[PDB]
Amino acid sequence: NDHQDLREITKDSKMQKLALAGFLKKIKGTYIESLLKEHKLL
Repeated sequence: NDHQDLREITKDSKMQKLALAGFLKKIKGTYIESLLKEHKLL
């Protein structure tokens, strides 16, 4: 089970930190980890 929240136009720093948080976790079990390692983004 899960709940994927809706995305619209919001440049509020806290909302961006929520976006960044969920990003930072999902990295460990998504293809994006590979991209960040290979492209040296991390």
